[PDB]
Amino acid sequence: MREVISIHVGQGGIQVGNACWELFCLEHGIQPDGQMPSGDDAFNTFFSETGAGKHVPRAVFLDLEPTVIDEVRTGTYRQLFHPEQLISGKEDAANNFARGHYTIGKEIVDLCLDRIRKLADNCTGLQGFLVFNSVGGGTGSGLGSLLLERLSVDYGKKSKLGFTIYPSPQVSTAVVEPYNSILSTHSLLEHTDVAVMLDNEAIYDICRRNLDIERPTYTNLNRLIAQVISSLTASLRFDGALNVDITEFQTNLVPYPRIHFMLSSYAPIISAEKAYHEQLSVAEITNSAFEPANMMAKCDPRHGKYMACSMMYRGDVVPKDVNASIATIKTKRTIQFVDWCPTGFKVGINYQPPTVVPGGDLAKVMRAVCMISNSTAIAEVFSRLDHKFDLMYAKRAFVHWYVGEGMEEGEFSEAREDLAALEKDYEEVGIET
Amino acid sequence: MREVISIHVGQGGIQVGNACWELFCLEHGIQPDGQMPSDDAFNTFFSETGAGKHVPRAVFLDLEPTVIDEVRTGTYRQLFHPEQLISGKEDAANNFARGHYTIGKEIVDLCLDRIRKLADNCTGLQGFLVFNSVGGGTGSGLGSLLLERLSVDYGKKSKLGFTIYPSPQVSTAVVEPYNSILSTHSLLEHTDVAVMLDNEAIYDICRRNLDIERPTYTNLNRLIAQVISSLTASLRFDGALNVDITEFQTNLVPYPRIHFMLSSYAPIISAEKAYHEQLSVAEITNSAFEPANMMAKCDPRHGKYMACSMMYRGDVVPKDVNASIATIKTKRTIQFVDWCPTGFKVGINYQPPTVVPGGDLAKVMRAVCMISNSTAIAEVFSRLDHKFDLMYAKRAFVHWYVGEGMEEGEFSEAREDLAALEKDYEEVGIET
Amino acid sequence: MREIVHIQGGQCGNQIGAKFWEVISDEHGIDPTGTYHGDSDLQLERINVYYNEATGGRYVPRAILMDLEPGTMDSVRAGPFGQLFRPDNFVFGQTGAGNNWAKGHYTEGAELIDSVLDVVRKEAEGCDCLQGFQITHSLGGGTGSGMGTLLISKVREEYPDRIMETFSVVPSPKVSDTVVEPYNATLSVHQLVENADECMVIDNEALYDICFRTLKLTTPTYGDLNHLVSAAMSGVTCCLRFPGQLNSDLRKLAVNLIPFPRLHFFMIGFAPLTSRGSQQYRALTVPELTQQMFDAKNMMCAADPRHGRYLTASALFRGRMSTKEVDEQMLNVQNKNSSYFVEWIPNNIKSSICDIPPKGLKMAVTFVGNSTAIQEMFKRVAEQFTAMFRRKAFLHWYTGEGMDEMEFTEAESNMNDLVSEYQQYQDATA
Amino acid sequence: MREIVHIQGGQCGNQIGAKFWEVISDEHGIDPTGTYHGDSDLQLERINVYYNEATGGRYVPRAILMDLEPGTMDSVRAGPFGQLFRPDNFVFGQTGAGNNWAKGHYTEGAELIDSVLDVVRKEAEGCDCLQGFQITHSLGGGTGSGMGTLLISKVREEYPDRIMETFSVVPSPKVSDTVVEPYNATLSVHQLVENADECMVIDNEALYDICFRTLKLTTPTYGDLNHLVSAAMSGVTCCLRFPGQLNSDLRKLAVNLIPFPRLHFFMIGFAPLTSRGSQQYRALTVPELTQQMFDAKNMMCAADPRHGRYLTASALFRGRMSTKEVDEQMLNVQNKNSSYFVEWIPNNIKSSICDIPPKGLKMAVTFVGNSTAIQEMFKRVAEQFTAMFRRKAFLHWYTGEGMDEMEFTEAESNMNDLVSEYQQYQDATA
Amino acid sequence: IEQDYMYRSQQDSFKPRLLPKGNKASDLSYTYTKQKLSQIQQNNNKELF
Amino acid sequence: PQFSNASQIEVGDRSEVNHRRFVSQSKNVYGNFGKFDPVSNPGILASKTKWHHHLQSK
Amino acid sequence: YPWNNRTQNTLLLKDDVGRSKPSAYSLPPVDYTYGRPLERDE
Ligand SMILES: Nc1nc2c(ncn2[C@@H]2O[C@H](COP(=O)(O)OP(=O)(O)OP(=O)(O)O)[C@@H](O)[C@H]2O)c(=O)[nH]1
Ligand SMILES: Nc1nc2c(ncn2[C@@H]2O[C@H](COP(=O)(O)OP(=O)(O)OP(=O)(O)O)[C@@H](O)[C@H]2O)c(=O)[nH]1
Ligand SMILES: Nc1nc2c(ncn2[C@@H]2O[C@H](COP(=O)(O)OP(=O)(O)O)[C@@H](O)[C@H]2O)c(=O)[nH]1
Ligand SMILES: Nc1nc2c(ncn2[C@@H]2O[C@H](COP(=O)(O)OP(=O)(O)O)[C@@H](O)[C@H]2O)c(=O)[nH]1
Ligand SMILES: [Mg+2]
Ligand SMILES: [Mg+2]
Repeated sequence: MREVISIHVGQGGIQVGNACWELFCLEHGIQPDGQMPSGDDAFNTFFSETGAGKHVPRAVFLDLEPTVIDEVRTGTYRQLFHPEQLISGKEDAANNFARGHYTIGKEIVDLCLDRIRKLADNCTGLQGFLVFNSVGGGTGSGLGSLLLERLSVDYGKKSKLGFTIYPSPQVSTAVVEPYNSILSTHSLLEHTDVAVMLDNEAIYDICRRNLDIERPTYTNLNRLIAQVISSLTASLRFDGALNVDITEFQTNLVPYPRIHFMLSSYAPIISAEKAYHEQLSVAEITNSAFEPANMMAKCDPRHGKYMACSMMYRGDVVPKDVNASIATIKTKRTIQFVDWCPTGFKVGINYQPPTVVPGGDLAKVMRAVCMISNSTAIAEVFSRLDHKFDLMYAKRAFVHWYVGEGMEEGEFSEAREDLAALEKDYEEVGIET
Repeated sequence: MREVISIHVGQGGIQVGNACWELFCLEHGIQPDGQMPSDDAFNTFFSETGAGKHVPRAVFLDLEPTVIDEVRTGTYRQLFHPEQLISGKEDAANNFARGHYTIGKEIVDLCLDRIRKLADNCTGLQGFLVFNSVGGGTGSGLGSLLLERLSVDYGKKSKLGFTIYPSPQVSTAVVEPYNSILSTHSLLEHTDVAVMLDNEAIYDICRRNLDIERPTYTNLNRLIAQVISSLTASLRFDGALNVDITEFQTNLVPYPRIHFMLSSYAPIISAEKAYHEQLSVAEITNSAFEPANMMAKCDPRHGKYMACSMMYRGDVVPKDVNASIATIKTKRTIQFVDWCPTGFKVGINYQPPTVVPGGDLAKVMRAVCMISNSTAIAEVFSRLDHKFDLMYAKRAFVHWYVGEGMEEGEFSEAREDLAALEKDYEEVGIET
Repeated sequence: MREIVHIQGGQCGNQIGAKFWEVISDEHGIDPTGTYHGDSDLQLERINVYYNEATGGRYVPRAILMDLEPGTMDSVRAGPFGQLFRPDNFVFGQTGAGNNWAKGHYTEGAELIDSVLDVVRKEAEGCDCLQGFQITHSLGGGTGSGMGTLLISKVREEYPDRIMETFSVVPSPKVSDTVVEPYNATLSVHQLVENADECMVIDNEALYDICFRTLKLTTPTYGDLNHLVSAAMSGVTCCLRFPGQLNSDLRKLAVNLIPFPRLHFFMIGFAPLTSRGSQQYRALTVPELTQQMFDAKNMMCAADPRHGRYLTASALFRGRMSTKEVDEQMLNVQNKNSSYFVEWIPNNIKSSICDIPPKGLKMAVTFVGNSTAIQEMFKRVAEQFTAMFRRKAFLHWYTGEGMDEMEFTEAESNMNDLVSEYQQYQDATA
Repeated sequence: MREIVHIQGGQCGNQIGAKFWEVISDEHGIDPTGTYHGDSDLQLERINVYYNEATGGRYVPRAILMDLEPGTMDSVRAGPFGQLFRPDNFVFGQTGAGNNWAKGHYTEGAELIDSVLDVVRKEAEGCDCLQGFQITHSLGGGTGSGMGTLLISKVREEYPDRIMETFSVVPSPKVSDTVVEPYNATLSVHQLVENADECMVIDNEALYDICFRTLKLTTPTYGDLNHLVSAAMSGVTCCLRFPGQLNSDLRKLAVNLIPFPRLHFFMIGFAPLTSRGSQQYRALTVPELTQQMFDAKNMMCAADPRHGRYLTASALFRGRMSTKEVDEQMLNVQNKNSSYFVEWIPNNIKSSICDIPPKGLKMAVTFVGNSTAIQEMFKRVAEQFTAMFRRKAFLHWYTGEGMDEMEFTEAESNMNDLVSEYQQYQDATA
Repeated sequence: IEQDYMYRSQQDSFKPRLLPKGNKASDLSYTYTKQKLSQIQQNNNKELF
Repeated sequence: PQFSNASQIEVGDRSEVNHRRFVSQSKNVYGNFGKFDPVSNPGILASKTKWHHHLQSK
Repeated sequence: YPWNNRTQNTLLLKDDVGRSKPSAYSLPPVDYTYGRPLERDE
């Protein structure tokens, strides 16, 4: 009777959700047509029984340009979804935040919230929401912000989980991503209980180093993200010695209401070649989970203290070995925590082993770790985006196309001062008493 | 519960590692694929994969991928973990500056990462082994850098340096005195104990005893591997008198500065067809201290002995050992320094040496491997000092070292370091 | 949904349009009779982008042809694929243009444009969801240079929100085929600079040079050149008609390309281009694609980008390749040519990927660029203008049809302005 | 990995490369069509050192052909193994240099070198990790002697760290084909001394002596001499491409062969050389190989190596053998010819070994020795140059293309300084 | 190129058959000897007329 | 006259079959381990190892 | 068989592009249990 509503908005959101739903359907055994193969009741987290036979995912797909929607509707997953919840627009916002937040998104958020209400009515023990969008796209950022502000007043205290992909320092595709990013962070700084850091160059280095892939495409990235999500959410649909629900995320990862941006890691990530020769023990895997190169974001944790760390072990991990490993991490000196946090570790355990997609790149491993960390060093991304924004805004480049959409001049200034407030808050928290 | 990791750096290091590792896998019965066909001692050098094969605890470092992909395409590809065969980009080309300041730092960090995630697996580190030839650029530079890093990363953990020093008159390099003196300066205070393994002495041994007119580097490496196996068998096999690696440097090192020893092995016996003999303990230990039988071209009769530790393997009896020792100390041709009333350490192991099929040695029920610290070792340092002085007299070849990030003073520092070392060696051997 | 109409006028524009339509028909597998004989189902998913459906299963282009002479119309009608166009869309006068900008834009154009405006507004009302317009014209002639900008303004006042692109052929002194280029060219660009949303400039001299040296053709022809430019312009809307990893339509290109409202002149290029022989020894890789597309050799105009700094660049790759290899190639080239890129705009390169390669090729890239290089062309044409205007030669013809020198003075002043505030950002530092 | 790009210029360099690529392709099992037909796997792991991959699996050389007469190009293309080269790599002038060093280095070479610079930068960027450059040319010509040296100067300017080596066919007076040889030879060697990291000289007189004596063939030809030089030039890069006990690349050889930065000229030889009607007997063991090595009249230079003292020597053995006989024989040569070796550099011989013998041999060797003997050739060249220059004969054409006597006087002064400083090391004592 | 490589590879994959049975007088004499040794018994079996 | 270069020195003696040309000495010595049944007879072992060394040399 | 990029001799000859690596040594067939099992206390 536990359920969560998932929203995929924007190109990145849709592409990630495709792999996410492939992974969920394979993990729960449901065929692409939706019919049960030739009860346990563990799908109630992500699927709803139709009454006789197949099942319906608890997801809503939304975007203004119908290319990806048409691809999904023509793909092998035509029968799985609800042909009415795959809402597609007419014309894309073209990386313009004002276009998506003021012009075209206004007549689509109505039907979007109607679908959300329809799903929530069927839902009974609703835990919360997942939102998947990219920040480097105008439509994604604007409609995500609009949808979240609407939900904040429609539902209120229900938890929201934000899986947003921030731009990397050097590698990026557009030219105006930082404007959208600063506007969207201004919007979402006070509307979401959590946000995760998922920049692209980090996973690029991940797959080039561990998986040792030379030119991987977006499919591998989305598959890794789906693995992370499944590891996070398996505790609500599988039995474990340490049961953990979403409520014990913002309970243990949010020391102050403003500080709610974390970065993630997953292990192991090994092909068949190198895992045939290596131990895969709990102590070594959790040691590798903390090393500077397996985080999902380009940040240097040695440049800042830690605030709170929560990791889920999935497989057959033993709590005694977990405790010994945590003690070893404590005795490690290169990792240091903030003074006012004696203990900041939240460990969870699940018996269900990880699952691998056929034709994928991952190897089948009986232990896995998904790690979510909030640390003081996250301020560097905000600093670099702020500096880039100042660089473009020095001579007001590209401003007039936003202005001509109806946009006012001052939100750039107030977003700038809000980001300054955020960074000074991080710096003040990071100081020792 | 006891584990040791070996590090191979340089082309000679890789070649000697090939031989030592084939020797270990033969000795432990691990067929080159790794899977055991048809105990627990292998844990000293190997780690169980969990179900099936085993993985050696070694890392190969070299900046020229020729040796690395030769190993990866050879018959021993099945053995090593694919990501521990670390290959760089540019061979130092006998240039110490390139291997120590120029391009070694982009690989030493990854090497240290490999070291940490290998050592964290084990629990009973007695020490590490390092293999390198000082007569080369990249091997010497990377070895010195690795030792300097590990000295502070770990501290009290033991190090064993099996360096390949230049031969007295034959040489394949022409600028090797410079890198040799620089690496000696680096290694004087960064390793616990080091051995002398010059090529000419082993050449003489193989031509004299093996009666072979066609030896090459393969025989060199096989003899060195036999020496290593004799040294390390005590860690993994029951013996009437066990000895540890930590039981070595607390006994063979009188003063911290003097830790360069020289080895010997006996009986190295050819397989022609003969009955040979039973190879009595007394006569084999007599042959072990033969001056021309020494593994290094250092004449013990020209100096004094500080310490000697020998290990017997087979069915050797301690009474025979003690009678033989009595005879050796009765013999006058060798003498000890006055402040060492006794200087002998003895080890006994039940396991007979294992013969490599297709090799040169024959099976024998007795063997001895001896390592000694003797005063006469100063001669090689003196001759290398003259070697380097003749070159530095007019600053030949110095300019490319200078232009690759090296300053010029450090040659004087190395020269005065060798001067201090030779003065210490001279003064330690004086009578009270 | 997501469609763009096409209007062509003048000889050069009509030839561009005819070759473009032939190229698109071949790409989408449509025979001249208007029947479909393609293979992939995906070949027809967005046929409505450029075509309209008719009774019986036939497809018709949504193109309009206009001019003051019927020679071009009945020449292109009898040619290959000439029967695609609906005959009611042919609009032609009978007086001629005389290569006189004033006579075309004022004396006959005002009376003739009624039918073409009616038909274009009919098409715009009929289409599902219009996004923008595309116009092919040449600046060196009378009829094209006049009624092009006339129709531009006329479309603009009732479509201020829709986007619009013009593939404009500019005149150059090395290849000059008329004596009155400066006058009509400056007159037209005076209104293009204030009414056009995007203008891609094409140079005959650059086309000749590329087809002579890179292509190594023995006998290049106007048909070959028109095919080249047609392929280059067709590459722009690759992801607009086909799926792709990183979709980027025309409005996305606009928002990523335009830093200031009046700076909307671009130079394009296509790759790979290999001669008859070297293609045998050649291979296909993203690094050499990037190198060829960033060669100033591959540009479609005589302006040399090495003499200026790029403002914004964009690359539409087409085929199956991974995003990163491309993206860090962009990073490396930006680092290597950092002094040749504007310094106060970090990461001024756009990358887009489409998954449907051109027929016969495994992969192909179309480059678009906005850089300070084009100021040379404006300075050159302005110099020719002032040289011809100092003695008032050829001026009495214009002045005899209600023209006067004052708006010529504002046109030259506006050109001098555009040059000044276009060079201003070249030396601007942060 | 760590490849080297081939650039050849002038008729001499073109003919040299024509046989180098023949020998290399024969060694690596490549047909005239770039098609692999080898038997062992060892022929392909390091094939990327000299070849690049093309679509379909063909391997093509990374060679750049440059010249001023198209005649050399279309002569070498029509011959066998000429289809390997990519035509885009051919660069040639249309007016020629006329054995005029001034005309080739100041007037036409600077004008033409831009394209070859572009192509060489393209190749250097295309290669993953550049190891160096290798050049083949002669100082007896004009176009080579000028444009080569200029190209070395500039490429060293762009790549001051990467090693580079050049092979020079220096003119000889007894058999001399030009009266201008002293002038351009002096100018080119002056340019080369401060630029080339390694230089290796070859004498056609010594080649003629060798083919007359040890081959006992009555009629030699330029093809035969080119084959000999190509065998020697293939031998040097043996262990760079194939495994061995002690691999020693070009950087290793450079480190071990040059005592002082201004002394980088080398004389070489090859062994064994048996007669064409060689009877079938015995085998080439180490003693006779190393004796034929140090036969001073086996060297490929007219300089008499026993006239002076060897600064250092280097041996590249090829075939499978032990190193004990190697080093003992080298010490034996040292002890028996201690007079020929200067004392303050004891043990002055490089020994290196490769496991794969040359085709049709069981054992072979290349010798590269730096000895004090080359000073006589410089002395005689300088004497001829000053004899021709004292009355200013043939100087007026060289003065008519922009330069004057200052370049000649500084070049001859630098030559005299080089000879003197090279000789003080001969009589220097320890 | 691809088809030529296919042809060359498929032809190179075939070679190792020697099986030496040069047989002129050896096999003629072998036939003679076996005929004698076999037909002697078949001569000493016949039922008389 | 024969055109072009047309070399004929023929440095290689040619017409020999060195089928053991590309055999790496390192691998062929370090990993052969042929035959050598577990017989305790020194004469048998000596004969086998002599034959093995002869094959390695040839 | 060993022509260019189809079969396995070594990594240099495999020279992979695109998606992944061709397997090299032998590898267990499809779905082997990698690494230690655990949780025996008997
Ligand atoms: N992780 C991941 N990110 C993607 C993928 N595709 C696009 N992105 C990111 O999305 C950002 C831009 O947004 P888009 O994907 O184009 O879509 P959008 O956010 O809705 O904005 P629009 O393009 O206007 O629709 C880029 O900076 C990419 O980093 C993907 O497949 N995986
Ligand atoms: N014992 C032994 N020593 C060797 C062998 N091969 C090379 N050496 C030693 O190595 C020295 C030369 O160095 P290299 O073999 O080139 O390897 P290196 O020390 O790393 O030097 P680099 O060339 O820079 O790689 C020689 O002086 C030899 O003494 C071998 O097979 N056995
Ligand atoms: N590519 C191409 N260019 C053309 C063609 N016909 C004319 N042109 C160009 O158009 C220019 C002359 O323009 P003009 O005919 O006076 O324009 P109009 O008055 O609008 O017809 C010349 O410089 C040509 O380069 C053609 O068929 N193909
Ligand atoms: N060994 C050798 N020498 C050559 C060859 N071709 C020319 N030469 C020498 O080069 C000299 C003439 O050089 P030249 O052709 O003028 O050089 P270029 O001006 O660069 O073409 C003659 O003395 C020849 O001995 C060749 O194929 N092999
Ligand atoms: Mg989009
Ligand atoms: Mg080396």
